[PDB]
Amino acid sequence: ACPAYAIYVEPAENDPENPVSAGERYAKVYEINMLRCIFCGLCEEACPTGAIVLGYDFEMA
Amino acid sequence: ASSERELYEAWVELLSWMREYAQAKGVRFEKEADFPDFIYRMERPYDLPTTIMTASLSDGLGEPFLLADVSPRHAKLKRIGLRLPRAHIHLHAHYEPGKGLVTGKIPLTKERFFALADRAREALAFA
Amino acid sequence: MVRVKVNDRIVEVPPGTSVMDAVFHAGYDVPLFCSEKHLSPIGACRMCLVRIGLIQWQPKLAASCVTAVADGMVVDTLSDVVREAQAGMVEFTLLNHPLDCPTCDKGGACELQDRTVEYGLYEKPLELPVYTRFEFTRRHVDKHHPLSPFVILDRERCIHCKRCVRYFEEVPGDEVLDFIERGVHTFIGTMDFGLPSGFSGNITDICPVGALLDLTARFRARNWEMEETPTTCALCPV
Amino acid sequence: FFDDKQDFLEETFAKYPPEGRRAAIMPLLRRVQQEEGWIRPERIEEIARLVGTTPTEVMGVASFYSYYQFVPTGKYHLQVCATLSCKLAGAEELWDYLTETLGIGPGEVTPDGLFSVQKVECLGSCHTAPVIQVNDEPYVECVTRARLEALLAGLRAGKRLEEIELPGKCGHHVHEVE
Amino acid sequence: TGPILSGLDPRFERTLYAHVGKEGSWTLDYYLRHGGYETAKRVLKEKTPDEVIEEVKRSGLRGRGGAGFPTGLKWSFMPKDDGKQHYLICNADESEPGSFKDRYILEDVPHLLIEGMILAGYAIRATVGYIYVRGEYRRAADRLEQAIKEARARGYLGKNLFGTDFSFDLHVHRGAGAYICGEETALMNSLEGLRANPRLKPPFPAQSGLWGKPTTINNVETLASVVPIMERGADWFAQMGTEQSKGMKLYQISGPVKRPGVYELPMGTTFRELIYEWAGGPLEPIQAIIPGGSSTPPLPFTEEVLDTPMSYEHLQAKGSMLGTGGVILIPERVSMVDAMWNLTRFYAHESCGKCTPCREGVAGFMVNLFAKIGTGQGEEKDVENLEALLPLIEGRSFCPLADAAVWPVKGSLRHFKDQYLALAREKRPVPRPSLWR
Ligand SMILES: Cc1cc2nc3c(=O)[nH]c(=O)nc-3n(C[C@H](O)[C@H](O)[C@H](O)COP(=O)(O)O)c2cc1C
Ligand code: SF4
Ligand code: SF4
Ligand code: SF4
Ligand code: SF4
Ligand code: FES
Ligand code: FES
Repeated sequence: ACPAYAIYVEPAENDPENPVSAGERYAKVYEINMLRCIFCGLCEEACPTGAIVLGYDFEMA
Repeated sequence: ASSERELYEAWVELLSWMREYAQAKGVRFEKEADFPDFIYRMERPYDLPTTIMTASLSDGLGEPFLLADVSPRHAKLKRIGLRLPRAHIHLHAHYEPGKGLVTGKIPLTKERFFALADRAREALAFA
Repeated sequence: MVRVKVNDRIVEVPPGTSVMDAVFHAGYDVPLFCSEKHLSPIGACRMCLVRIGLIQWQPKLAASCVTAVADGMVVDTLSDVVREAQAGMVEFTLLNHPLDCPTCDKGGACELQDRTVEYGLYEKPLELPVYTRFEFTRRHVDKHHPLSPFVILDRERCIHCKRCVRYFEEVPGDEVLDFIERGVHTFIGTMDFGLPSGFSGNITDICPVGALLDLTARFRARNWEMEETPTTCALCPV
Repeated sequence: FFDDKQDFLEETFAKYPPEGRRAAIMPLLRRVQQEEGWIRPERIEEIARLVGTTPTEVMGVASFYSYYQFVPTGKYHLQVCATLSCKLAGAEELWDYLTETLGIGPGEVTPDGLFSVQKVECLGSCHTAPVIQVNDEPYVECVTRARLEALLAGLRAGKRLEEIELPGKCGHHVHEVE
Repeated sequence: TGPILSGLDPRFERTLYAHVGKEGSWTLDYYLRHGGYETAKRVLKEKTPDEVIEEVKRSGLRGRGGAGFPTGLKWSFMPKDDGKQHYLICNADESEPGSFKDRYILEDVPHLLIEGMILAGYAIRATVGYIYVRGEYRRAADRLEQAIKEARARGYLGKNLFGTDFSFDLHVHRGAGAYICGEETALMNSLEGLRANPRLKPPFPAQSGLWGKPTTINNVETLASVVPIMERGADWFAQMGTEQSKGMKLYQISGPVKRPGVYELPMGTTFRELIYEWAGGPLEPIQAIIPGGSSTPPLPFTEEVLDTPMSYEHLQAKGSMLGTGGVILIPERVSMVDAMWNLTRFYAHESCGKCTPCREGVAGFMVNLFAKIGTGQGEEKDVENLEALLPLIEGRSFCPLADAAVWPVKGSLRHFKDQYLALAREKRPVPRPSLWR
């Protein structure tokens, strides 16, 4: 969805004993590049389980 | 009806059994799916006690010999089903309040179930 | 060469070619799930329904992947009855399809998925929007089931085209998949293990839903993200 | 299985044109079905080998029909009709009583191992509704609490239904009231 | 009497039964000792294939299954000798509900049938016939296997016949039930030992079919009726009923009717005549009648309904058709929902899964509507839904099973709607049937 190509998600296959995600598939790598990003919020709306949800911290630098 | 609550509690029962029989014989337990109405919940509050919509007991070869599915929240004829594959045997548990989990009118109990499992297992399994 | 008119445009079409192709040739279009290239039609998925004229229409909608072509034929794929019947079929197929798009590794490249968005138009100016009219429990069976070191098999997903079975019977000549029970209960399964054949794997591309997937590439990226590089296989002299 | 039974093979293979080999699956199965009371994998793998076809095909064919079985049966495989006519003569209620007496429903076996139960759809003898079929032995026409309990009491006492009789009257091809 | 021969009158003579109920009539020698097998001898030594076609095409015979296709035309498609085989398949898996005419034909007077297949065989130059007998009919399957050995031993069903040069044989192939296997194309697969699903329709078996070689399928009645035709002339046949509605038919009945069974009545007869004169009136007044088969859709119990003929040309126009003549009477004690509930839980069971519309649609969507209505968890919404579902199913199947499953529920919402709307809208379950003895 993104217009900055700022969210890279490498998927991975869920452990059956210690699942770190409720579904059968998870995100072993989830990276987000802030210095690229524009802060649209199309990501959150596109995410169907609403996992990525924009914050309130903003004092980043 | 409040049948809902008993139905889900009965679904816990089926699960409970599946772990014991499974570990007893060395035949596998496996979660198949988890509810859409859990995965995709994210602001509607969750209330149910398990997350598992479908689950199975598998043999040494790796094919299932018993499938076990509950109906989720949405349903209009809410039931729990069993199915032996290849055999064309399909069992429908309804709930009748207080009576129990019944297949029609016969109570489904643990002992009943163990026998059902064994007749499945012994017949269908290759391993 | 035989003179066909689809809607309002004409096509030449060498004699005895399925209507479906003459449709696609003319630039109008129909959905279709059961008939892949280089495989016989056994018109079964009931999607490729048109209405046909020869002027007089017909009392029943012919499946264009099946019937031959003839003189001055009209084939209609815009009409109120056509779209309506398609809307129907989309919905019907989807009746037992379990929800999994985001984790379905068939991704943005799923014939069911896309067909739905292409054709499934009910009636909804200023009304409520409508979605699935089913409201009873779905089928549930096993899934994520390895058939072989190279092919994982869901059994929930499938839409019961014949493509994979059909292929195995016609083309490598070895049968290793065939339908099991009947009615709604039916499901594809095996009774030979490992899928022996040097040609087992092709069905993976052939399945037009995400039921049949490539185990070597199970969960290693979503379908679209890949850069798709045409090249030639050199591990043999073919 | 058919290793001892080789006349039976010649017998069923002979009936067809040689190029129509696949036909044999129905009879070959049907022999296994009557005589051991429910097919087993080995049988199907052999049947497959014999007719020169992969197991999976033979599995698909075998698994289609209504009659064939694949689990532990009892001694008396009880086949109750559930279609329209039969409903109108109270076949519904029969299945309620039957099942609740015996203690088991579909695809299960009785603790003695003399009774499996299974539904079936229109058996085509609507006029003398209801009916049951036990194993493959002719139709027990009519069922009434008596007629039933007599059938039961005989089976329970070590006699089939072909060798005992029941009260009532059920006609040849006309019969009376309902 | 006379050329419009309807009802019981002195000039109509029974022939399809007159031996059933009298046990010990399945001997070759019992049959023979009635003067039987003359008629086979006659056709074989006299007439050509063309003539035994041409005669029947006039006779008024027409399909006697759950189909009506004038049988002359059905033989007309035969290639009439090229060097290719031909096979005649007697479809004795009539297992559509409410129907049981065929059962006894097989059981008590087999040698009649067999003679009919010798006659038919000769006409279309076919040399082998399969009789696909319903699997659960055990009695019939014994008696047929038995009959065929007898007849073959004494050599009228042999590898050369008479002073002639026609030769014919039969094989029994005991089925395994399963309604859908009855369909004419399904049968050819079923018999061939593949999984049973219908074939496409641009080849007709006549023009190419079973193992490449052209096949013909005919129904048990159709075949039995060949003997009277060939015996006594086409004229003797033509008298029975109105024209295009010739011949007699083995009507059957059930429900709470006083004397149900098979009543061999001429065609064009009224229901009134059957239910009263013959079957001794009802036992409870009727809610609806499903006239013939289970395919056809119910008709309310009406005076104008009772008085309509039984044919393929008067029931046609009344928004029904005639199945197998197996009428069912539905009493008004029970609920129409509960009737159709049972009917469409049957149809759903017996689908083949090949089509989407009927796999998923009927056996998964539609049926559950019924459940919903008839458990009192129903609503007006569900009948509104159902209504709209019907044009989406009828068209779109690949074989005619679906259309037989929709019509009853189609017809039934026009006439009995009220009850459906009742039980749903009011959240009221069906009452139970109260008629188990
Ligand atoms: C869905 C379907 C099911 C059928 N089932 C039967 C059957 O069980 N028995 C039968 O004799 N004919 C059945 N038929 C019709 C026959 O295949 C065949 O068309 C017809 O019997 C030929 O006419 P005749 O049998 O009156 O000569 C069926 C047809 C369809 C479309
Ligand atoms: S807000 Fe999200 S969608 Fe938008 S640029 Fe940022 S990472 Fe992308
Ligand atoms: S798994 Fe795919 S190819 Fe096979 S029948 Fe199913 S939808 Fe078709
Ligand atoms: S197969 Fe297709 S329609 Fe089904 S869950 Fe996968 S992406 Fe979705
Ligand atoms: S209409 Fe039904 S029973 Fe007939 S071919 Fe289609 S799925 Fe099969
Ligand atoms: S592509 Fe035509 S019915 Fe499937
Ligand atoms: S409904 Fe039971 S034998 Fe026909």
